[PDB]
Amino acid sequence: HMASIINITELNISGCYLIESPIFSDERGEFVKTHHQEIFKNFGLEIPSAEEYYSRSKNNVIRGMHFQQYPDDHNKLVFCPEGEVLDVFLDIRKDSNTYGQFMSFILNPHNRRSIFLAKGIAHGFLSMKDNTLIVCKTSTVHSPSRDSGIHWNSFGFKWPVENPIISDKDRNLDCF
Amino acid sequence: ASIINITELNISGCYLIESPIFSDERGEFVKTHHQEIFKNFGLEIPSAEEYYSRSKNNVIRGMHFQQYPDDHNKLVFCPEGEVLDVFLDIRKDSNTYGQFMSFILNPHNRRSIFLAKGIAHGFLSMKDNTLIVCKTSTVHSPSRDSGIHWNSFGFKWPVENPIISDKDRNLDCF
Ligand SMILES: Nc1ccnc(=O)[nH]1
Repeated sequence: HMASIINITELNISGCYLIESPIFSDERGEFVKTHHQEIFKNFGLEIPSAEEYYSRSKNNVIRGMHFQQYPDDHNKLVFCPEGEVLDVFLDIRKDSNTYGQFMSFILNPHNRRSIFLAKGIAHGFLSMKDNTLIVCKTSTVHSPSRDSGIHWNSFGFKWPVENPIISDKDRNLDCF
Repeated sequence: ASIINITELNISGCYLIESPIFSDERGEFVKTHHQEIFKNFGLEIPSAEEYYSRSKNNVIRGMHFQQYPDDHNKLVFCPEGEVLDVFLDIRKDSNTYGQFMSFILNPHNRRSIFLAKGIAHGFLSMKDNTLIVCKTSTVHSPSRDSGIHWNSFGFKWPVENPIISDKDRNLDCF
């Protein structure tokens, strides 16, 4: 595998992917390639392009676990170009072979990882540093009527933190 | 104030995008794109390629564009650090051919720049660890990848001894 291009690994949870971005470095700093449509298309993927936002999280924030319900369900693509997260996702697709399973990955500017998540995946993260940036794209726009979630502490994960900072909204999500 | 504002700029087909910010005890989130709001102005998010650069203080990168038929729209924001983003209209049938504009982008102003095909784009980094996230509507095409020399179009860069690649140092003058 050539370290000059974007490399994509489909994960045990089908429809989710680790994306490993290359880097070019010189006296000016760095350039990192995060998406290329031809590369993505081999995996049957298109970049989510309905909405984008970025979050800036204090240390020990947990945000999640979030997803949008059919028929406004969407693919989601995240990377962390500053700070660090432990990114966590749970397969909540009832008819999935990995239903109720989860995976997690540390994302940061050092490893240059992105995660692509299919529809029906619940997504969250733990900010492990102040000023942690997560840039996030979704394949359908935010749907207040279908926006949903599962409680961060309700699906078997062992979060390496004490007294995480968590929204009231996130605190009142239903248990998986 | 609470939603994405898009304003057309003097150089036509180019737009200033001003993102809203929402805050709580956890931090902030900033909406950079929504397809419907973009569509309200005739735009679509460039989505063939994305990359981000991280630049030391006093770096200049540019001026870059891709040539027809692989010319592309370009969208940039700065979520960390600061840049003076600069662009040149190089479209010969344009009423603003040869004119340029410049805009400070940073995470406080939350400004993004959308650029039309046929615009040469570059920036000057004003802070270490400056992040630019860039999207293009066609993928990189090395055969059509081209440029105009940063010091060749009238601009007074507010920097002494900028740090510039060999490539960029030897682009054709405008
Ligand atoms: N994919 C790329 C985009 C822009 N510049 C590059 O060198 N490569």
